[PDB]
Parts: sequence; structure tokens; C-alpha cells
Amino acid sequence: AAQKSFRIKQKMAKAKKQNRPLPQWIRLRTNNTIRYNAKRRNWRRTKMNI
Amino acid sequence: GRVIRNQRKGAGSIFTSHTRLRQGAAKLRTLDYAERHGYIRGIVKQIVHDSGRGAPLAKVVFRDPYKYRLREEIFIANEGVHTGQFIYAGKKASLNVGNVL
Amino acid sequence: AMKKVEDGNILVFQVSMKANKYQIKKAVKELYEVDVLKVNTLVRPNGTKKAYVRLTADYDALDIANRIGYI
Amino acid sequence: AGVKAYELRTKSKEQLASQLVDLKKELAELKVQKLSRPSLPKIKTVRKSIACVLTVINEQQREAVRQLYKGKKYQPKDLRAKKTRALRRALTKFEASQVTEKQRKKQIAFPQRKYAIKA
Amino acid sequence: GKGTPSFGKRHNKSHTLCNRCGRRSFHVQKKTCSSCGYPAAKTRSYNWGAKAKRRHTTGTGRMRYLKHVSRRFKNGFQTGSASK
RNA sequence: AAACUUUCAACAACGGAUCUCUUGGUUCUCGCAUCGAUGAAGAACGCAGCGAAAUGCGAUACGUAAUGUGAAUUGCAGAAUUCCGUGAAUCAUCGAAUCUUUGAACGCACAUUGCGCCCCUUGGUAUUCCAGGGGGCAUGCCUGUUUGAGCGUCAUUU
RNA sequence: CUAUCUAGCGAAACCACAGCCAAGGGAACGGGCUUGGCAGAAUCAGCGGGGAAAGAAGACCCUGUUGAGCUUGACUCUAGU
RNA sequence: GCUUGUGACGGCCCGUGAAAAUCCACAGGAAGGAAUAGUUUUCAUGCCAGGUCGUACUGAUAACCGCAGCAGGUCUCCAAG
RNA sequence: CGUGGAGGUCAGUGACGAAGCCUAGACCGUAAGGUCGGGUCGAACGGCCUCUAGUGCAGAUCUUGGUGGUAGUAGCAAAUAUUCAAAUGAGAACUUUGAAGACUGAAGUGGGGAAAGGUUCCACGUCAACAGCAGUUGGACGUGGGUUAGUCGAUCCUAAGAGAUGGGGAAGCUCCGUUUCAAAGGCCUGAUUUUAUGCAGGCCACCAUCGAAAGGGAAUCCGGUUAAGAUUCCGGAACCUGGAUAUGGAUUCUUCACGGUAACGUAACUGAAUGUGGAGACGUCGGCGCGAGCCCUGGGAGGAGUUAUCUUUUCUUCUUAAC
RNA sequence: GUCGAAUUUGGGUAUAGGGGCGAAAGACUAAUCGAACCAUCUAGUAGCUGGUUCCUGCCGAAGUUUCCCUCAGGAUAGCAG
RNA sequence: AUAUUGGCGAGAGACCGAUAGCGAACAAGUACAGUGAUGGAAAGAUGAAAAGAACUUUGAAAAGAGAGUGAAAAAGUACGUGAAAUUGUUGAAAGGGAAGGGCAUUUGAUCAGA
Ligand SMILES: [K+]
Ligand SMILES: [Mg+2]
Ligand SMILES: [Mg+2]
Ligand SMILES: [Mg+2]
Ligand SMILES: [Mg+2]
Ligand SMILES: [Mg+2]
Ligand SMILES: [Mg+2]
Ligand SMILES: [Mg+2]
Ligand SMILES: [Mg+2]
Ligand SMILES: [Mg+2]
Ligand SMILES: [Mg+2]
Ligand SMILES: [Mg+2]
Ligand SMILES: [Mg+2]
Ligand SMILES: [Mg+2]
Ligand SMILES: [Mg+2]
Ligand SMILES: [Mg+2]
Ligand SMILES: [Mg+2]
Ligand SMILES: [Mg+2]
Ligand SMILES: [Mg+2]
Ligand SMILES: [Mg+2]
Ligand SMILES: [Mg+2]
Ligand SMILES: [Mg+2]
Ligand SMILES: [Mg+2]
Ligand SMILES: [Mg+2]
Ligand SMILES: [Mg+2]
Ligand SMILES: [Mg+2]
Ligand SMILES: [Mg+2]
Ligand SMILES: [Mg+2]
Ligand SMILES: [Mg+2]
Ligand SMILES: [Mg+2]
Ligand SMILES: [Mg+2]
Ligand SMILES: [Mg+2]
Ligand SMILES: [Mg+2]
Ligand SMILES: [Mg+2]
Ligand SMILES: [Mg+2]
Ligand SMILES: [Mg+2]
Ligand SMILES: [Mg+2]
Ligand SMILES: [Mg+2]
Ligand SMILES: [Mg+2]
Ligand SMILES: [Mg+2]
Ligand SMILES: [Mg+2]
Ligand SMILES: [Mg+2]
Ligand SMILES: [Mg+2]
Ligand SMILES: [Mg+2]
Ligand SMILES: [Mg+2]
Ligand SMILES: [Mg+2]
Ligand SMILES: [Mg+2]
Ligand SMILES: [Mg+2]
Ligand SMILES: [Mg+2]
Ligand SMILES: [Mg+2]
Ligand SMILES: [Mg+2]
Ligand SMILES: [Mg+2]
Ligand SMILES: [Mg+2]
Ligand SMILES: [Mg+2]
Ligand SMILES: [Mg+2]
Ligand SMILES: [Mg+2]
Ligand SMILES: [Mg+2]
Ligand SMILES: [Zn+2]
Repeated sequence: AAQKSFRIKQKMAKAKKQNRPLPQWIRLRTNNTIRYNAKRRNWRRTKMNI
Repeated sequence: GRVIRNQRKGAGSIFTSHTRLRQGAAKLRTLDYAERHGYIRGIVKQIVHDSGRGAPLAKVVFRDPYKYRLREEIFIANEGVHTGQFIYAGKKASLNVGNVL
Repeated sequence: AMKKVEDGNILVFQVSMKANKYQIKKAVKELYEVDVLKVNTLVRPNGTKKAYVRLTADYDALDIANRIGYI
Repeated sequence: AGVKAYELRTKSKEQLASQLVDLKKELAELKVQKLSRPSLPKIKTVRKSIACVLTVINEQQREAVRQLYKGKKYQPKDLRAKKTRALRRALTKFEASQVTEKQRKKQIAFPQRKYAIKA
Repeated sequence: GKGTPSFGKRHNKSHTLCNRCGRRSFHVQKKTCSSCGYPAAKTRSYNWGAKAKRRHTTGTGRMRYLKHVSRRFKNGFQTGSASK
């Protein structure tokens, strides 16, 4: 809203920091059934609902 | 099968009185020693409109008999009462329009 | 931040989110033996705190940065 | 290889405070270096050394306070035994072994005897 | 109206984040969380809501003290040190 | 006669059945009794050389201490190979600590990272203003302490 | 501006199997059955006769010892007073 | 002239059109006050400090809601010839 | 007859290939089915005697998943509209630049904001997916950068209202009520300074708290600066609040100022309790007056355009913040 | 149609399901209204509709009697194995 | 002595074998939907070992063709097997307003038995 509470900004900061693809050195680990970031969010597809 | 309007009025959600603009409750002075035994003189400072009320109110200022200060009272103005008029309230006040007896 | 250090005599620090301007000023003074003219603070979009610490005209933020290890 | 708690334990609190200050300065300069140098794992060692020095300092302080409070009742609650809350509320061994004078007399007089059947 | 045109007037949050559970179920005007019941002392739950109980019950977090209570019991709530 | 349509076969597709797997579930039995104001369960936010999660953890932050084992960790990097050693480890064990902001949640509030008060201490001449550090201030109830109230009331002076 | 034709892109409804008629009989109005008429690949734009076309377990009517909204000196109760 | 601010007025009401924080002034005269000197931080100048959180951008025929980059919906300011 | 599992047995089959699957190839059975060959495949499985059942599918507008015909079909037609060249690139109707033609036409298709979103902002790289054509472009993808305040907001106040406490109700979760049937008080100071407190002099209480990013409200402007921040940064110039404070000035010998008839004036020019008053603080419409910005316009000092002809001409700069 | 007042509208706030709210249409109460939404009781009951999965062999019906708040059902006798 | 769909620790089964079994064998009460109470999935398998295809060549590239690794690439991370629906190619055959079917035989193809 550009006049946001610190709580909202903090959740926004966490979302920005976790908005990234899978680290590519994962998928080299020994067993590693993890293929991709299945929790990837985008502002155009799914709303954070705060 | 439904609760009717006169029944709904008792809950007082949207049926409470719109009291924002009102001047205050219109009351005589508290019945005290001065009015029980003699009289007390106040002065009419304002005759003012009260929202939701037809009759105008008179703001009458008396001296506090026990503490040095003024006590404003909200009377309902009687016809002929004017600002600057001395109102007398008590057992010994005179039979004059605006006096409290 | 490097442009600010070189041009505006302003050291740019990441500081604790619990620290206020008084704590930042006194910490910079203690850690770097430098007088602080002003501290401006913002909370970055990544949730950390960035402090623009403008030093007094006596000190040169570029040499302070050189001393503390980033040129 | 980082600091060792058993070596720290032989040092006075002044030396430990000084070592903590030096380790903090070292960590600050190491995270300055990390901004240029990529993949600098040496900072983990200094972080663990700071943790170890703080651990030993707190150990010494808490031991000194335990010595201060030795023997007298009313120790500080974080120095008292942390059993469960119900266990700390439970009757002590002295209580729940308290018996009336009547009960003591009668169970002294007639305890459970040892007896076998021998035919 | 009442469909697509009326959906355009949805910009005022009835609920915001709850301090206790973080679920965005704290009714702004009622000042009450519809999920955990904050600020009531008890945590809202119902036996008709077995799935919700399962969602929010003990063990759904990290348990942070209780995960060690069992080992401490096993060792008898000892208090000293292992004495090399 | 082609094309086209249809049927079948082979190979290729589509799709993920079947078969065989199984660190999962389900049911039965046996043993045990241990959450929390010494702050629980739950929540938020952070923490790794390179992690978004799961898991672990709390500014001592995938951990500190202690003990045991005895040479790893491993995806890369780095370190190390004294490793015949108070000593590797994303090991096990775990009795000592740390344990952000919270939460029954406790100075007052909380759609605010809002606003006080007390003590010690430090700096700015500084009991009074501002700031930093440390320690505190919820409610009900119980035992006790101290200070009190009531012609409720006793005695003495009167 | 479409429709139309092209390059690119590219759904859905619906679909027992399908698709030329006439009469017959038939669940008394057939695309199939019987008897006839006939009948030649593959198709394009239109069209609204038919597919008793599609859309929906008919909302009318009836049945159910299936309800619900409403009413009333129906039966049985009840807050209040 | 337009937009806007404002002043003095006028019309209207069985409508007469918030509250509190906060600031000032007055009444009063408590108290405190001068003579090798007392008084005065509502006069002037001079010294120090002012924490915390928000702050980018869109605000819509593509940044909100409507399953979407949906001809829908969604409050307001400025406004040239 | 067949299927999953179970007891027994055939010292059954099997990596020299179990199971599964495919096979207009063969055999047996009326049939349910059984057997064999070939191909594929890779780790188990079968005959018989018995035991047992979550044991046999074509349907249930069956369930889940997958796939068709329809069909390269319906269609991708509102919002006037695009065109030329160059550059880039493997590739250009759609990207970039230039040129042209248009539109929104200030109640905008402009410049900002509130709610909401949450990084969409900006740069670099970059086109598998997405942008119902395309794509070298993008609100996409990948990596980073970016939001600076004593003065703008929140913070403070109260509004409708919400809501602890004291009490009362309720089995109870809890409900009522908000100053009420309460012993609900701190801030001042003579003295005490055995210490500025306790005792001990004296003055004021019908009461938590929450509730507005549009109400009320202490105080900041101009210029410049970024890829992206600006009333926040830089430069300059102010202001307010809280505090500390020393000079100058003022006042006093008639101690707490003088002047003016007066309205009142000023650089000041003591003032506790208590009280009173004012501001905060207020509707709407109408015409009239005034200001500011804009519009129009004259001269002049500059720059640009037109100039076959005419046009002392058409357009444009000439500004001044808070304090 | 209306367009300066029974006006339009933002935000805040109150009213919650046999309840609210209604200038009254059984309207509106988050695409839900002649009783919202969510979960549970609940796999609610159904004389009613649909379906009900291998082969072969042998035998092989009834739509009638009586009774029923029975007439789309059951009991009973009959027919069948 | 009795209870125990919770907690902790154990042992089992004529149980289920990824549409089954808990909703969840997997970063499952997750992703996601809803204002909210709540609702709530899908998703396991290369190979013994990545030995995860060096190198050449065509292509802007994706990729292709080779080469190679491997027991196998008829195992290439779009990975065990790899059904059917549906589809391409090749081969065969038939075809005047459906197709399919029964009895019988011709023709073509194919095949067991002595
Ligand atoms: K009804
Ligand atoms: Mg700031
Ligand atoms: Mg509706
Ligand atoms: Mg609301
Ligand atoms: Mg804690
Ligand atoms: Mg016919
Ligand atoms: Mg006929
Ligand atoms: Mg037909
Ligand atoms: Mg015929
Ligand atoms: Mg034909
Ligand atoms: Mg037509
Ligand atoms: Mg027709
Ligand atoms: Mg029907
Ligand atoms: Mg129906
Ligand atoms: Mg009947
Ligand atoms: Mg009924
Ligand atoms: Mg206007
Ligand atoms: Mg901005
Ligand atoms: Mg903007
Ligand atoms: Mg705009
Ligand atoms: Mg959207
Ligand atoms: Mg089974
Ligand atoms: Mg085989
Ligand atoms: Mg076949
Ligand atoms: Mg195998
Ligand atoms: Mg079955
Ligand atoms: Mg089937
Ligand atoms: Mg059937
Ligand atoms: Mg079906
Ligand atoms: Mg289906
Ligand atoms: Mg078309
Ligand atoms: Mg169209
Ligand atoms: Mg158009
Ligand atoms: Mg262009
Ligand atoms: Mg136009
Ligand atoms: Mg135009
Ligand atoms: Mg951009
Ligand atoms: Mg496209
Ligand atoms: Mg494309
Ligand atoms: Mg991006
Ligand atoms: Mg302000
Ligand atoms: Mg209440
Ligand atoms: Mg407030
Ligand atoms: Mg305001
Ligand atoms: Mg900007
Ligand atoms: Mg400045
Ligand atoms: Mg003077
Ligand atoms: Mg009607
Ligand atoms: Mg059933
Ligand atoms: Mg027979
Ligand atoms: Mg009967
Ligand atoms: Mg029937
Ligand atoms: Mg499952
Ligand atoms: Mg598979
Ligand atoms: Mg093989
Ligand atoms: Mg395969
Ligand atoms: Mg097939
Ligand atoms: Zn909650």
C-alpha cells in the first residue's frame, strides 16, 4: 500500500528472499529426489493473502 | 415466522437515538440545601437549539455553594426566559417565569 | 554504496534490525575511531537494516573504508 | 582449529573477555573479507570460537553464583533443578513418608512378618 | 451486479494476521481470531473439527522442549555431568 | 488405378496399465508414565562458504558445552591427515548452557516491531532533559511480614 | 466489420452404432426390420425439413404413509405474561 | 474569464449542521524579591539532542478484485487554446 | 473355470532368462479357460491336495486417470491506423531509432495518490514455458541493484463505537456494565534533611485502555543529484519541541516598565493554588468584493519557423520558495 | 429516468442465521436466501430410480387367495427348487 | 486385578502393495482454494556403478547423425517393464447410401499333424 506495517513488510521480505529457483548444487547430492522448487511463488499467479 | 419490526426495535442496534449533536440531558439543579431551604440565583447565558428536541434549552450558570467555581445547568427554556436573566431556584424563590419552585 | 563512500563521505553499513541511530552512531565511533555527523537508516526489502553514516568533515570515509578493509 | 573449552577453562574472566573481544574483531574483519573473497569458510571457526568463549564465561559466572548460594535455601530458579513442573510440585521424600504417631506405633508393633509354609 | 461487477469492490480485509497463530484469521472489527480464538486464553478447537485439531495439535511444530522431555525422563532427570 | 475409409501385423508414437519391487500405511500384542509461570503446545522472523524447502537450531542460531566412539564430511569448495590423538564426524550420547519476537503470556497496548514507570550504571554540566547497558513493574489465591482503617470494640490515662 | 480464402494459433457442445427414401407392420410417427424405390470416390459454401437434435433425472399433473415456507380455536406443547 | 482561497453579507430548517487531546489569556495574589547592588530564560544572541516504523512502483482496456494480460468493477487531487 | 493370500507337497520352474506384455502362429476343453511356439523383458514364479477372501465387470448421467471423432473446425472481427527506411538479430507486420500519418484532446490514453498488490520499480543477461499470431521485446525467465525524514505520515487525541477493572449473572465456555453500591490518587512541599522521606504541615479525582495513514494535530523550503530514492540525499536557507544555559538588553532608589483622553502601543516589563474565558471547533446554497495561479495581451531583450507573395509576423524564454 | 438533497460516495463503526436488515420485492444478508456459509451427527432414512462382475448342467415360476393407514409395499396361501 | 483410535519404547500379521494402504511411502496437512470457519491434492522405480554420452560432423539453436559408456540406450534422468484407448509409416486386403455377424463354399495368404 506504500504505507505498510512492519509486520507486512517483514512477510514481504521473507517472500522476496525465498522467491528463488532451486540451488543447482542440490541435484548433485547423493540421493536427492528433489528436482525443482515446488513452492515457488509469483505475484502474477498466486496471491500471498498477506 | 420472522421477528417483526417492533420486536427488533428493542435490541437497539440501529434504533438507538441519534444523540451526537445534543447539548446534554435537560435537568433541574440537583436538589440541595440551598434549594431546600432558601433560593439560589443563576444567570441565563445562552438559549440554544437542541438537536432532536423542539423546545430550546437554557444554559443557566449558578455559583457552586461549597466550592469556588461555576455550575452550568441545562434547563428547558420556558417562554419569555431571556439571556442575562436571573433565574431563582428554591423554596424561597419568587413566583416569576423561569424560577424553579 | 561505494559511490556514496567516495563522494558523499558516507559509510554504508548493514546494521542490526534492533539498533537505532544512537546505537549506530556510538558503535561506529567506538569501532572505527571516527566522528559521526549524521545517521540515516532504512529497512531494505530483504528485511535487513542499512545505515548511511555521514562522518564529520574532519574524516574521509574513503580512507576509513580502506582501513577497515574494503576500498 | 578454533578454541578449546578445556584451555579456556584455565583462564581468568578478564582473559576470557579479552579473547572474546579479539574474536569479535576477527569475525568483523572476516565478514569484511567475505564480501570480496568467495566461499570463505574460515568464519565458521571464529563463530564457533565466540560461542565456546561465551559458553565458558557463562559456565564460570554460573559456577561462581552457585558457590555464592551454596547450602542456603532459595537458590535462583534457573539454578534450581529443572525436573518437570509436576515433579517439582510433588511431595518431597520427607513428606509422604511422614506418618502419625499412632500409625508409627502400630506399624512398629505389627509389621508384615516373614513366614513360610513348611507342612 | 452481484457477480463480476460487485467482486471489484473487494479491497477491505475483514481479517488480518493473528498474533498467536499467524493464519490471517484475526477479525479486524471483532478483534478475535476465527482460527485459534485469540485473544482468549484457551486455543479454539472443536471435536467436530478433528481435521483442524490434527492441523494445529502438538507435534505439528518443532516441540522445542517436549522433544527432549522424553530423553530426560529416560535418563531419570539427572542433574550433574557425565564425569569422563 | 490412386486418394480416402476400415481391418490386421511389424516398427515407431500417445499414455502409464500390467508385472516385480517397498525406509509407507493398517491392525494386533507387550512394556512404560514424562508438557507448562524454572514459561508449555503453537506461531512469526531469522541462522549455513555456496539452501528455496524438509530437518535442525536461536544473534553462542543446520549450532556451544559435557560424555562416548575413534578418523571422518562429501555436491562442490575449504580444512585436515598431529590425525599412536583431550581427537574427525551433517556420528552417537546428552546431565551444562544459549534459547530472537511471541504465545496461558505477565508494565500498558498491539491492524503500532506503539507508549510508560522503578532501581543500578555509563555518556552528554545533569536527581529532574536526552541517550546507551543491566535488572525489574500482570491477575486471583494461600501462609507469613510490615504499614494502616473502622465510636466494631477492650483496657488505662482522663 | 464479419462470414469467405490464406499464414500462424486453436477450443467446445455432442457422440449406442450410425446416417437416402416410400409404404407396411411394429411400444399405434423407423436410419436399421419387411417389401419395394434405388444406389459411384473425395468434397466446398450455405441452409435450417429431419436427427421425435442439444441444453436439465419435467418446474405442470399424479404417486410417496418424502419435506419445507406460510396460516388457523387442527392435534400436542412452549417462551412470555 | 477559469480554478481555487478568502471576506462581509443574504436565504434555508419541527435539519440550526462532532468530540477530545493540546495551546494561550485573563481574574487571583501565594511566594519571591534591589543598592561596593538585587530581579528578569513570554526581549535578543548563544549551546545540545530529536528515537521507532513506512517511504521503490502500479493504481488499472496488463501491476487491485472478477479462475486471466477479462470491453466488468474500484475512492480522490491538478486541468491549456 | 479363473484371481490375491495361507498350510503341505512336487528335494517343481528360473539370469543358459521368472513374472508381465505383444503375437488374422499351433494344440486341448461345449465353455469358463488351459497349454505351446516366436518377439519383448528382466527376478521371481508355478502344478497338485487343502485353507482363506477386500476373488471375476460393459453398463451404475459409476470413480480416478488417459484418449478420440467433432477438427486444423468454431473461431482469434468493440475501443478510427497504420506506413517507409535503417539497426539488431539465425529469424522482424509486432524489438530499437529516425521519418510520416493518427488518436487520447486537461471530466485525458497526461501528472499524482488512497485501498489492494508486493518487487511488478531499475540495470545486465536472456527466450524452454507465458504474452490465445509473433517476438530479438516484456509486468516473463536468470542474476543483482534500489525505498535515507526532528519538520511527510503513523506514533498522540477523541468520534460512532470497542472493551478490562470494581461488582453482579452464568453449570460453564463466558455475559452485563464503563463510572458504575470500590478504601480505585499522584504531585507538591513546611519540615525531615537519624534520608529531601516514613512518620509528618497543607492543594486537587465521579476514573483503564482501544478506536481515524480523509476528522483534530508542534515544526521545511528552494535548487541540484540517481539506472532506479527525495519536502528524506547534497548545497544553501529556515523552523519547532525538549533541555541546558551565559551574556547583552529590559526592570528596581516610587522594586515587579513606560506611553496614549481612548481604541490600544512596545524588545522585554515577577506571578503559585484556584477559577474563568478563548482558540482547537465546524451546515449548505446564492450573489458581491478581494487575492493567488492560470487564460488573454502591449513594448522590449534573446532563440526558432514561414518568407513565389503577404505577414514590425507565427512559436518560444524572461522565474523567485519556506522563512 | 434523475441530476443540489428522501442526492452520490470512501473509510470507520453497529446489527448474525428462525437471526439481522427491509421506503416491503420474501428483497438483501460475499455469484448462496420462502431461512447464509462451514464442520460434525451422517455411510441420516427411502415401500422410489439406477447398477449389481465367470462357465456349463438339471429343474423351473407368478402377476392369483386372505389381511394390512394396503392400491408402486408387505405378510399369507398358492405356483418353484 | 480394570480402561486406553493420545504420548514414549518395543514385538508381530493367512492385512494393503502407489487409483491399494492413513489425506500424506515423496520438501503432506505440503502446493493450492476460500474473507473466514474450513477445504485439501497430485506426486515412488535409469543403471551394479553416472560409467549421465569425451570427440567428429550438420544446424543460429534446440537438436540430429555418427562415435562412445554400459550386460542392455529395445535403460538417455521426457529414464525398469511399458497394455489399451488413440496415432504415424510400411505391408496386405476390401469398399455403388454404414460397418460389424451366422451357415457353407470359392479364391489368396498362412499352418499343425502322419
Ligand atoms: K421453503
Ligand atoms: Mg526512515
Ligand atoms: Mg447474493
Ligand atoms: Mg467489516
Ligand atoms: Mg524461550
Ligand atoms: Mg421412411
Ligand atoms: Mg401405421
Ligand atoms: Mg433414429
Ligand atoms: Mg432393402
Ligand atoms: Mg456415395
Ligand atoms: Mg443455421
Ligand atoms: Mg432440424
Ligand atoms: Mg423425473
Ligand atoms: Mg426433478
Ligand atoms: Mg400407500
Ligand atoms: Mg412438514
Ligand atoms: Mg472544487
Ligand atoms: Mg514515491
Ligand atoms: Mg507513483
Ligand atoms: Mg493514473
Ligand atoms: Mg488479477
Ligand atoms: Mg487381498
Ligand atoms: Mg519370459
Ligand atoms: Mg491383436
Ligand atoms: Mg533388477
Ligand atoms: Mg470387491
Ligand atoms: Mg470398464
Ligand atoms: Mg451388465
Ligand atoms: Mg460414463
Ligand atoms: Mg472422465
Ligand atoms: Mg476459421
Ligand atoms: Mg466474433
Ligand atoms: Mg479495433
Ligand atoms: Mg516507431
Ligand atoms: Mg473523438
Ligand atoms: Mg483529436
Ligand atoms: Mg520494467
Ligand atoms: Mg503466442
Ligand atoms: Mg513463439
Ligand atoms: Mg525479474
Ligand atoms: Mg506532520
Ligand atoms: Mg464486556
Ligand atoms: Mg489511539
Ligand atoms: Mg489527518
Ligand atoms: Mg520516483
Ligand atoms: Mg539538508
Ligand atoms: Mg521599556
Ligand atoms: Mg409474493
Ligand atoms: Mg449405502
Ligand atoms: Mg423343463
Ligand atoms: Mg389399520
Ligand atoms: Mg417401477
Ligand atoms: Mg494414496
Ligand atoms: Mg514408473
Ligand atoms: Mg534389457
Ligand atoms: Mg520405459
Ligand atoms: Mg493400440
Ligand atoms: Zn489465531
